[PDB]
Order: sequence, then structure tokens, then C-alpha cells
Amino acid sequence: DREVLRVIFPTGDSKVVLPCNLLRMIWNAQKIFHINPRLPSDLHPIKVVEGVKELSKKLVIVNGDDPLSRQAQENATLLFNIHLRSTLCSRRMAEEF
Amino acid sequence: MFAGLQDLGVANGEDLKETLTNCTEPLKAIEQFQTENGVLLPSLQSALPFLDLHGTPRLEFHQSVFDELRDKLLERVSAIASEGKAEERYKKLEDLLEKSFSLVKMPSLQPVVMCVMKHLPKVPEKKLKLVMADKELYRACAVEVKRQIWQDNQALFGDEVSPLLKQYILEKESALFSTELSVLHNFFSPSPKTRRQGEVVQRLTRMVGKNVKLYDMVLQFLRTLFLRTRNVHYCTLRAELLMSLHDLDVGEICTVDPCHKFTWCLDACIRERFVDSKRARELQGFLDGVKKGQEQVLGDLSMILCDPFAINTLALSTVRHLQELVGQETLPRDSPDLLLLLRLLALGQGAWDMIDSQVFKEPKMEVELITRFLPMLMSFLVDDYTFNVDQKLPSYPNTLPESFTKFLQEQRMACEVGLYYVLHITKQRNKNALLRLLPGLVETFGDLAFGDIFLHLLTGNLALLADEFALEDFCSSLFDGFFLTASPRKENVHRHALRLLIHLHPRVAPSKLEALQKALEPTGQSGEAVKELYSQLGEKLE
Amino acid sequence: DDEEETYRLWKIRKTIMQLCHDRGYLVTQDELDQTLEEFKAQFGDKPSEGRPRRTDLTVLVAHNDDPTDQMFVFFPEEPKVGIKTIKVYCQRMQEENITRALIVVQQGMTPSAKQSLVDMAPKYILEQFLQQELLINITEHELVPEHVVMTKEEVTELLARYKLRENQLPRIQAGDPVARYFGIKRGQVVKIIRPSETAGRYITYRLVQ
Amino acid sequence: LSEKDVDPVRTTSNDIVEIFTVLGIEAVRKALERELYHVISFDGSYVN
Amino acid sequence: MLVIPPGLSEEEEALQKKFNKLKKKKKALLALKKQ
Repeated sequence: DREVLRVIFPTGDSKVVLPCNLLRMIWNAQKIFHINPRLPSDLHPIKVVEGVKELSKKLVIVNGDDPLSRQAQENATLLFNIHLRSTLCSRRMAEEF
Repeated sequence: MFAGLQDLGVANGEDLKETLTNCTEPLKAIEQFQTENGVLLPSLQSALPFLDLHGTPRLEFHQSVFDELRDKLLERVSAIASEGKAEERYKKLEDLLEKSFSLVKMPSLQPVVMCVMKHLPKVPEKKLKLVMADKELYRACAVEVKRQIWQDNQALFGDEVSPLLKQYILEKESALFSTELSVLHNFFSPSPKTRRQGEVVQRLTRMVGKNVKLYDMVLQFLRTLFLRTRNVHYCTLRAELLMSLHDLDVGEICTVDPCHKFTWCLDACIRERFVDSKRARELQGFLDGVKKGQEQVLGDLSMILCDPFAINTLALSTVRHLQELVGQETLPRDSPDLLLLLRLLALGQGAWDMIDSQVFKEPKMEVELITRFLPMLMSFLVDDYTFNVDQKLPSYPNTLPESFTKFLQEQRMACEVGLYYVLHITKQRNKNALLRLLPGLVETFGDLAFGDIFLHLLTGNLALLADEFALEDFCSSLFDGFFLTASPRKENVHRHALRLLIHLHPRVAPSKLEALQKALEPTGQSGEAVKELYSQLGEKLE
Repeated sequence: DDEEETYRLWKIRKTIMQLCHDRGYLVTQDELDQTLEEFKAQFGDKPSEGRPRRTDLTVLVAHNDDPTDQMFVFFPEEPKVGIKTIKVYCQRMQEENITRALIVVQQGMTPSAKQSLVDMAPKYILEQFLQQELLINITEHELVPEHVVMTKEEVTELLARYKLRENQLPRIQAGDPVARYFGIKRGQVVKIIRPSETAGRYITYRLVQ
Repeated sequence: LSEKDVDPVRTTSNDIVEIFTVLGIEAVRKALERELYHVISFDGSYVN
Repeated sequence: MLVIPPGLSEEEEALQKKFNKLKKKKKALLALKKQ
């Protein structure tokens, strides 16, 4: 995904416009559930990985199953999928959130 | 296993057993042998107690010390070979090698002797004569040591080279009799470089090394094998080796080969697959650059021109300049570049002839060929143009004059030129021209048409004619006129016909397919290849 | 001049070979990046009425899949190419069984020969190119995205998938420089791949008309 | 663009008609995009 | 050097005759198509 981004966005411009604000959603979850980011957490990383994988399938812009529609759907949400993976990582979910 | 230690005064297990067999107290004797003449340091004998009491026996660090001191000695000798004065370090390494050939029979110290002997760029005669008598010592020798061995051992170097030439011939034969028949990839498709970059040529280069004598002896061995067995692939291997060595910047081999410039320009021509007027005149000047009294250079030039790649390129050039002459409407007598191309083809063909006759001269080529045979091919081409124009204007002539047939069945140069013209009209995908020139193909002089090269080329050219192979008359005529006269006798023609049918069996008409299956049934005394091809055809077709 | 026109010829040949490669023909790797030096060695470096003169550097290349599909790229010397100068090319074309060729003119090829050229189109499809255009490969410019030519099967699959008649697609006219680069005729659809700043990658289709 | 030692990749032309005639239809679309973005976001105003 | 006679044998005469016939057919086809 990093390699794809570096040709999608030359000139090193990080700013981008995307539907959902992931950082603010994470902050809202932390404040709602009183995380206390000091103690160890009961979050198995494989849960994060497979949850992100399952969530990607649920966000559909082009609906279908033939290869043309699948390719179109893969393209239409490519940037959002890259961003979502890049925040909801395994290390970030354990060392930062 | 432990032989050769006795020479230097350090007794091995043999003398150990000899001494302890007639000894009553082994304890004191072994203690003194491991103490007095052992490592003369208080450090090791004082370290024996702690290492003993640890529970790990002292054999372990003794062996480790031996191995690591071996490695340190080898690395330091390698460094010394590249440090200080060259002559002084070489003399010191010579002394070390002379005092290590006493222990050369020790496998635990054989790496020391072999690495130090590698460290010497020129091993003295007697030590080489000693090492080459043993199989493993000979095989463990470094590239420089093997070069020294081969520089003065003709028969052994030839024996080493021969299996590589055998592998080259086997690969060439497998490629020439390849089942995959297409114009996209064929025997002459790959570039000369990758063939020179193939394992055979680069390996032969490695065994030759940087020695002029080894390269010349490899050329002479290839020349002898080509002269004896009449296989032309040895000339190709020689040319490829020479050009690879030249491109590897081995100038010492470049200057000693009198045909260096001609072979380089010919390699350029083969790479471009076109003997252009600039390159043609360059090769002509090279041909005229040979002096009197050095006519063996002419024989070497002919051998270089005898390669299937070079012969094919020269013949293709001659044929295409023939079509150029027809297009510009020039009589054969008016083209001097045509004469040059014919002379080059003559040298390439008569390489073996003039090598065997030991006459190092240009054979006489009659004017009858140029004056008479070529106008028949040009007349066929002009009739092709006439038929096409009449098709665009408001029956194709297929008559074959007796003169053209006589020249094709009597002249080898005419045979080759007509065969390649048939190839060129086949790649045009013109059935009428093929049917017209088939009576000429019926009989050919020198049996070049039944050779492996032309069989493969004709099958490749005909592979594009799968659609025309659906007409039973065309296939039947093409087989009975040309193929069926040699396939029962010659195995190669039968194999090529079977492979072409395998590649294009769907298109053959059912009556014609049955006829080709029953007429070309494998024979008992022939090779297994025809049986395998027929079995594959039967398995695939059903 | 000699060096300048030699440079022009080398650049033109490089662009033509890249064009042939992108059209699906079998072009070897080495001939696709041969520098000026080997070009000079192979052709002569003295085109001022010397060895590397035109009609000596013409190229014939076959298709990657079907060996019976070839294409010629001619190189007339006369700046203004006339009817006879292309009728000789047509006759040269007719002896072989190929129907596609490219012409690299130096100046505006005459309109009467243009009419003769378009007349024989259904039998033999061949088109011209001003040498000025071929000095640069437009498909390398940053503004030009990746164009891909579709087969009939995938065009029908597309039309079935989006349930739209072919009339309803966006258009690219046949005279478009990229369209002429790809040698695409009327009735073909081109797939265009672009990098998008809102989705990452957007694929659109253009119909030739 | 055809001059020696002049980059043929990034040499834009700022002129819509010239860009169209030289480089096709998708190139002129992209050039129109960039020109509009420059003329709009020159003063700092942002348009989606 | 090879002896190349200047006299024309039947091969060269036939080649030149076919040349002339092809030229006549070419001029006929030019008259046909150039219309």
C-alpha cells in the first residue's frame, strides 16, 4: 500500500479527504469505554487484523461478483482501505491506542 | 588416512602403533609425546587440568586449535600472496608448498596444501606431475593449477574437453529435432551471445582460462573432430568460443587468431542476420587481406564460415539480394555483390573440402551457375509478379525447365540457393509456387535437402501453412515428391515429417491422415524416436 | 548537417520501436533501448547521402501471438510523398501477404495520394506519420494516462455489466494522437486508467468515433 | 518538446488547445483540471 | 579470375523477355488503376 500511495500522491502531500475520521472515532471510543491507556489491554492482534479484513468487505461502492465489478469496487475504495489499514494496525492498536 | 606425516619427523598413527606394540607402559610415553614434542607452551599443558575437569575431553579443543590454526595459516598465506614483493612472497610460498607436499596425503591438511598450491600462479613441473597422478588431488586443483596442467598435457586436456563438446552436440541435435515447429522460435532464433553465454561455451572458456595455447589446442581439437566426424557444429563452437573470449577482453587470444577481424565482423552480421553492403565489403576486404604463404588463414576463414548460423545468414543474404535484383530488374551478370555473396557461400561450403584436401586455396566456382541457374529462379519470381498483376489485371505458370532441374540436381551451390528460395516462397504462403518448385525439390544435389538443417527449416516454414495442409493434393505431392523418397531410408527425414505431422495433425485430411499414418509406420530397425513420435500422434489424435 | 539528422533518425527509430512494442508486436529488449552509438555502428553514422540513408532502416515486425501478422514501417526520402511513391509501396506490400504498414513522411504528403491511401483502406490498412511527431513518445508525458485497447469479448462483457448501449459511452475521435499511436479504428473501446486523488484509481472507457 | 536535452515528461504548455492537439483528450482533461485548480486555489479558497 | 562470357544464353534471354512482359503488364495495370 505504501508503494501504491507513493505513485498515487507524489510531492509528498499527506493531506487527503476521506469519509470517516478514524482518529476522532478512536478518541471517542477511548473516552466512552474509559480505556486508561496505562495497563495492558485484552486485544488479541489477530482480532484486529481479521476485523479490518471483514470490515473492508462490508463497505461496497460497486456491488457485484463478476471480475469487472469486483475490480471496480476494489478501485473505488482503494484510498479509504489504505488509510483504514494504516491506522487500525496491530502495532498502533497496541502501542498507541 | 594418516600417511605422509612420517616424512617431516612428526610421527603418525602408524609409527605410534609400531612403538606402543612393543611398549609396556603407555602412560609415560603418551604423556611425553603429548608434552615434550607437543605444543611447547606452558599455557596448553597448564590448561589441560581445567579443560579436563570441565568434563569436556581435551580432544575437543585440541582439534579446534588444529583447525583454527590451519584456517589462520591459510588466510595469512593468501594475504602474503597479495602483500609485499611478488617474487619474494612467491618464493616463500614455493618453500611452503615444497614442505607441504610431504603432508599432501593428509585429508585434514590437504586443504592447506591445495590452497597454497592455488596460491602459486605457476606450480613447478614435478609437483604437478605428482598431483595429476591422483584423482582427487587432480580434481581439487584450482583454475590456475588446472591451466598449468593443461598447458603441457595435450591428451588430458582433450579428454577433459571432449564431454563438453558431446553435450554441445547433444543439445544442438535436440534443438534441431525439436518437436516444437514454429517460426517464432527455431534453431537460428537465439542471439549468438546467449549461445556463447550458454554453459558449454562459458565452461570451455573457464577451462581454457587465459592461456593462448589452451585456446589454440581447443580450436585444433574442434577442427580435428569436425574433419573426422563431418559434424559442422564444432566450427560453430570454435567461432562462439573465439568471439566470447574477444568480448571477454582477452586480447592475447584476439591477436594470435589471424581470422579475428573477419570473425568479429561475421559475428556482427550474424547478430544482425544481414550481410549488408558495408559489412559485405568489409568481409571481402578481409578475404583479400590474406597474404601468400599463410594460406592456413584461408582454411580458418572457411571453417569460420562453415557454421550453420553463418552459412544460413550468407545464403539468406544471397537469396534476398536475388529478389532485390529481380525487383530492380537487373541481370545476374551485373551484380558484383552477388558474386561476393556466392564466394562467401563457396568458402563456407568448401571449408571441409579444402581442409580434407589440405589445399589452402579458393576452389573454382564455374560461371555456369551464375549465368544459367539464377535466371531460372528470377524467371520464377517474375512469373509470380506476372500472376499477381494478372490477378489485379482484367493461370499461374508452373512449368519447370529442364535446365533448372539439371542445375539443382548437379550443383551444390545451386541446390542450396534453390532450397532457400523455396523456403522464401514458403514463408510467403504461396501454394502455387510451392507446387511449381516441388518437381525441383524431388531430386537435389548433395542431399542437402535431406539434411537436418534444411528439414527443420522447411518444417518451420510449412508450419505457417496449416490451412493449406487441409488439401490432400498439396500434402500428398509435397510428401511423395520430396519426403517419401528419403523417409524410409533416412531416419532424419522420417523424424522431421512425423514431427511436422504431430504439430499439424488436425489439419491433415482424414484420408490423407490415414495415408500418412499407414505409409509412415515406424520400422523395426530404425531408432526409437520414430516410434515415440507415432505413439504420441496416436495418443493425441484420438 | 549530419550529426543532427542522425540524432533525429535514431530518435525516430526508437519511438517507432516503442510504438510497435505497445501495439503488441514482438520487439526484442535490446533493440528497444539501443543507444546512439550502436545505431551509428549498425547503420553508418554518415546519412548525408551515405550508408545510413532511408529505405535501409525500414523495419518489419511480426505479431507476438500470430506469426502471420506483420507490419512494415517505411521511410520515404522525398519530403513530399506523391501518388507514385506510395503506389510503389503498395506493390511492395502486395508480394507478401500482409496488409498493415506505417509511413513516416517528412513534409505534408500530397492530398491526392491521401485519397488513394484512404481508397485502398479495406484491403490494405496503412497510415502516415509526420516525422516531427515521432520525435517524442507522447505516452510518456505525465498528462497522458495508460490507454488499453479492448477485445470484442470484454467490450460485450462491459456492455452487459452496465446494461448500456455502446452509443452511450464517452468518445475519443479517431484523429486523436493517442488513438493514432495505438492504430485504433472506429468502433473500438479504449480502457483508461488514471490515478485519482479521491479514490486512488479510476477506470473509464472511451469509444472511438 | 523535441529539442535535445529537454525533458519530454513534465514540460506542460499552459494552453488548452495546444495541449489537446499535441497530446489527446485525456491529457487536455487533466490540464483543464490543473488549470482550474490553480485559478481557484490561487487566493487560498478551496473547492471540492 | 572466373571467365564470364558476355554472350546471352537462353536463360538470360528468357529472363529479359519475362522482364519486358512484366513491364508491359505493369504499365497496363497502371493505366487501369491510376484512372
